[PDB]
Amino acid sequence: AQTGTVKFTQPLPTGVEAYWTGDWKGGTAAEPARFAVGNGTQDTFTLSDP
Amino acid sequence: LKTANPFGLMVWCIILGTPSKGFGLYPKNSSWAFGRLRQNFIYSGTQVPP
Amino acid sequence: VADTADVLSDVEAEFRAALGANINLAASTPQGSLVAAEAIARSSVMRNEARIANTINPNVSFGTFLDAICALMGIERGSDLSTFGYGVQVTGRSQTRISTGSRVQTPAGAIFTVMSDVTIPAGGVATIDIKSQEYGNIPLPVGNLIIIDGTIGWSGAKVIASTRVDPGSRQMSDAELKNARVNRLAIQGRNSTMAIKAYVSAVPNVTSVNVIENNTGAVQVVNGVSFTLPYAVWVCVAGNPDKQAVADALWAAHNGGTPWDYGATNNGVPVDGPNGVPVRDPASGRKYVVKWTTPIMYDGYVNVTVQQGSSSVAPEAIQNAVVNYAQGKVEGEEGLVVGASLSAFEVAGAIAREIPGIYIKLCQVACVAAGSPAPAPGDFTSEYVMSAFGQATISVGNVRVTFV
Amino acid sequence: MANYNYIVDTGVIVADTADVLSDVEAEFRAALGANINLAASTPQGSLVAAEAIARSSVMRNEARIANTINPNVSFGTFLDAICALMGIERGSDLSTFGYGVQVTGRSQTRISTGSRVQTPAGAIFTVMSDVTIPAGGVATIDIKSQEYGNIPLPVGNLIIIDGTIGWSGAKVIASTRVDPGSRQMSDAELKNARVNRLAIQGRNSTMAIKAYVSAVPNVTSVNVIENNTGAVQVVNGVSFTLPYAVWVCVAGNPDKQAVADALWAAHNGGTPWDYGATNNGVPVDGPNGVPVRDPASGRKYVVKWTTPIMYDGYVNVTVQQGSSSVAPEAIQNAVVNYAQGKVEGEEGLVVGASLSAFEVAGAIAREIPGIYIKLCQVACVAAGSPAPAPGDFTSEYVMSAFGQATISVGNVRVTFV
Amino acid sequence: YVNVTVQQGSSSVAPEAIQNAVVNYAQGKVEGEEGLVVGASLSAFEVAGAIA
Amino acid sequence: KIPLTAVPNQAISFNAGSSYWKIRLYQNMDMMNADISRDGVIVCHGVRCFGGIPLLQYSHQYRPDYGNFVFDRDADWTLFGDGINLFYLDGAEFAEYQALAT
Repeated sequence: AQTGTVKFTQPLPTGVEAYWTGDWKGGTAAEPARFAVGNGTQDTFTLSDP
Repeated sequence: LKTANPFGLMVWCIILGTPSKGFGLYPKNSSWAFGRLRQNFIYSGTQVPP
Repeated sequence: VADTADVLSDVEAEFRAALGANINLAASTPQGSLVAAEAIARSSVMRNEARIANTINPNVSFGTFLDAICALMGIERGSDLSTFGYGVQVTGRSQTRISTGSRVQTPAGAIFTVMSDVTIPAGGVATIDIKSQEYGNIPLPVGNLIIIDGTIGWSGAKVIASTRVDPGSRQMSDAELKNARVNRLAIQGRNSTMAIKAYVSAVPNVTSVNVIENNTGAVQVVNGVSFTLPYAVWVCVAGNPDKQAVADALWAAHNGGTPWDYGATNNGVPVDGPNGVPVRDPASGRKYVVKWTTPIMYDGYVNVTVQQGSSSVAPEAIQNAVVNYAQGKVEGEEGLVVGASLSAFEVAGAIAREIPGIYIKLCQVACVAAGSPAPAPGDFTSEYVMSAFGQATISVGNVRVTFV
Repeated sequence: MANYNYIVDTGVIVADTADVLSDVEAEFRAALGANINLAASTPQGSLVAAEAIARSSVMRNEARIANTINPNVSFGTFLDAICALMGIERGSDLSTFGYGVQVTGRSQTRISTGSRVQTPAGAIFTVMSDVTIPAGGVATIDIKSQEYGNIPLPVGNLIIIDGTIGWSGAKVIASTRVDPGSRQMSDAELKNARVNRLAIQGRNSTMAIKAYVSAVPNVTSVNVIENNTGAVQVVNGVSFTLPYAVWVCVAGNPDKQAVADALWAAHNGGTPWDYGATNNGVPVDGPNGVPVRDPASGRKYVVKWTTPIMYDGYVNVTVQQGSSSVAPEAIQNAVVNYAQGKVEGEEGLVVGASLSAFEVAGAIAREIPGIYIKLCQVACVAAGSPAPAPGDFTSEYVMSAFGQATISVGNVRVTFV
Repeated sequence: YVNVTVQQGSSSVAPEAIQNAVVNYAQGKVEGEEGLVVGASLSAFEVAGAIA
Repeated sequence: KIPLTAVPNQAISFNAGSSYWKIRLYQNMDMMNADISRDGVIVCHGVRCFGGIPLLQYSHQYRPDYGNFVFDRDADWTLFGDGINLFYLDGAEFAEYQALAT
């Protein structure tokens, strides 16, 4: 949580877009915030900037 | 909350003791250089387009 | 403001009566024009009364001004009388001293006695007193002149052990229209700058307060005092009463960690050396720090040349006017306070405020040190500037006017 | 010529009507002639009556607005004397409804403004007229008589006015909830809003901190100190140059977040909270107390507080029976509940409060006299330690500011000599 | 030509107000002040008195 | 308390708390009003009447050591002698009153 890196376990299919909400390093993401677009096989992603 | 006249605003300035320099009082005709005609003595499109 | 325009209160009644019936007269003072004149008078008076009631500004109001104060500011100063505690009292054995024994001090005191007392066989008893009038001259320890006493009462005196206080009176609307701008007793807002002056000024007998805060991280940034310790503030008061009241008031209006600061060797005399030990706290802890000073009593000189006026005007009028301004009795101008510089133009303005119809030609103002020999004739100049901790007063003899 | 200056330094003098009427009659007589007739039938009587009514009316209207910015006044003026700080008005809502239940006959029309009553006898009307489908189910929309925050009990209603073939006005939980305001602020609780706001503002922080932190339930005592120096002023607080030191003692604090929220409102905009040098009271959490973001459109701040270090004391007492019988457990409970401060005048063994065997003997003497006391000695040690040696007892124990002491029922031991 | 040096303080007014006030003073608006009649010397002390 | 009666405009005089008072109560449009006198010297004019708040607002008026007057509920001259009263509190009682007020 301090470094802002997230890991999915199962690889995501194509065209599945995720969002995230909460608070990080001061900035707030109350509204959904895009951080990942699963390309088909990758399961390691990182969070966005509020 | 609905004090519209500059009179009430200046009265509140006296009541609370704030200055009155930076506040614009009124755009009314009592202010200098306004009139119901007031087209005279200005660059009226014959001299320079303003 | 918003109080004028009664000249057209006549044409309205004329048009009214004309519209009422045809077109006829309303002139030459018959019964019809007399009714018209009556309408004139009543309408004008009603509009005048409306304009008087409407304008309620602090610089305009009177008597109802107290509510303009009570909207924000603290209540006026109630009249009070100063009592005496533990006044020695000696007489024969087994005597009772009844209440309201009108003891009299030698400069026409007329003191009373609060609680009835019985003299013990030791012959030494202490009786509590109370003064009669709000205006009471500070007495001196002597044998108080006795008016009413028993068949056994021998004498009464004032020992050093007795502790006295001071009264309060003479709160005219001039002080109310002056202390509006400054004594903003924002009891609601305590830990701030404008709040400290007003909360301290609630203490009795206190005349004026100054509070200057650095707001920076370097020394010598305020108008008139040095710093030593940065991130702090220093307080100066005049006419100071006993320590504890002003100490509690000062401690009750701050919040910062170490905002207290003695200025430097160039500042008003500190009241106490290390601190002021404000013993009690709401948290019951034994915290002790209060630091504050008093001003330097300067002295000012005025000399002015004027004309002779419409008729004869004695110089006593001008002297009384300038002295009254200096004491601060005139409404609006606070006069001379801790941190106010004398100005020749301001003094001339005060003179014109009191006695008009006189033509002032020259004005001169000078300031002199405490107890110093009277300033030389070449000392006077147009403008003098006082620092933060400099208080100056003017007497009757410091102003001379030999006018052309 | 007959005008009175009825506005003086004191207030407004409003006269009785006989006086103003006599003045007006005198004015008209001076206008026309001393023998004129002023009666209701004559036109002059109409004019003088009009003048008197108008003059008294304007005088009274001025007098009513004599002193208004003083907050005693009411009816709109007081509204804005309030709203200069904060305040609301109106608030006269009526609980609108939705999704009603009606079972009726086929193709029947419901006439509007029907009267539906609930179990404690509160009358509510309908809103819009509607027909019924042949199946026998429709939904209505409801409005009551008085603009109050009434609550509908979850029970089927009752019918007061009956249309044709219509019954069973009942509920479904699908009914929308509109909770209405009911004229919640008339005239006087505005004054009390002023009172509470002025009371909250009046305190300093240190004054407000203890009182407003004690507001949390189950709290016992709170000790707050301001460092005022970078030195050791009372305790060794040399964390920052100008912190605030906060110690809170509780019987558990069932809500951890409540004390954080209480501390949040007690901030001064220029004072850090961080206190301690890894040796003072143990904080609940290291870096932050994870405050709730804000009651009103804000972001997540930080606060820091610490709790006292728990201690426990051993009490010895030697007594003689005297001339009555007393069971030792009674005296044990006496001392233990004295440690909590059940009796007035004694605050307790609060944070940073030492314990002395003199005060324990004072408690025993206060409750049960007639029992002589030989000796009472006291001791203290850190929490959880085994029983110390007989040499560890002393008359008085000086105790640190970030420590809290407790006494247990069996921890104290008595001896009947 | 008149020049006046004033600090704002806590309550301040537009300079145009002082301009109009002093100018209408010069003709003697106030009671007791005859104004700048012919042969009447002008002194800044009376300007200060007027603004006072 | 104070003896009152049901009349739209009246005045009662009394000697209470080592002081001489004369009070006047009269209906003015919607609410009541009051005039308070002492020594024969007027104190205040047209004090609007509310329930629970004292009649004297200003420090120099109510006491160096005098008392003050409070109406329990809003005045209504039809109800005097039945449910609505006017009470007088001497200096110590009024002081603890104001202590309790906030």
